[PDB]
Amino acid sequence: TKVSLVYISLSGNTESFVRRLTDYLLEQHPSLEVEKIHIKDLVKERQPFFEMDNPFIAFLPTYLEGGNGVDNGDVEILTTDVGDFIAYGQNASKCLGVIGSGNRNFNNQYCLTAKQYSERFGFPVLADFEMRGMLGDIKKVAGIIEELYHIEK
Ligand SMILES: Cc1cc2nc3c(=O)[nH]c(=O)nc-3n(C[C@H](O)[C@H](O)[C@H](O)COP(=O)(O)O)c2cc1C
Repeated sequence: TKVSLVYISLSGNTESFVRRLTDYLLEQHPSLEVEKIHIKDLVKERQPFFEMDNPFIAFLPTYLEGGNGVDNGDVEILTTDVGDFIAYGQNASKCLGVIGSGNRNFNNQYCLTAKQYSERFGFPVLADFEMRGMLGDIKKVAGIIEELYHIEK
């Protein structure tokens, strides 16, 4: 069994979480295969999108136009390449769910993009965390991953 973590990180918060989550998973399951796919790196290095051969979890930080933007400023910015990757071929049917990263000071817009992705593609929001996330978030997401990939505890 292989764990696939598809993410984007613009200021490093989600990148940090994915790194620490992977370290935690390997500490608990030394032989586990964990694949990280950074969408930003695929785009910048001018690599094409592809179809996943393995079920995966999406990690999506929240960036919205805000201000006096159309539809209460709830238009996604900067992260749309993640949506494109999921919308590619049959990737949506391969997505186990989305995990949102955000800032509680954004009140009702806290992790809104994850819910938008969930509503569009039909997979659930598995969890949300604030900024880099805490140990409690690491452990929770690790548990969800163990359940979803049927990993022995
Ligand atoms: C321009 C801008 C807009 C943001 N809008 C939201 C938002 O609407 N809701 C939210 O929960 N967090 C919002 N955030 C906070 C980020 O989602 C949060 O800092 C996240 O951890 C960023 O992850 P990253 O470092 O991997 O890019 C915003 C941050 C910036 C810089």
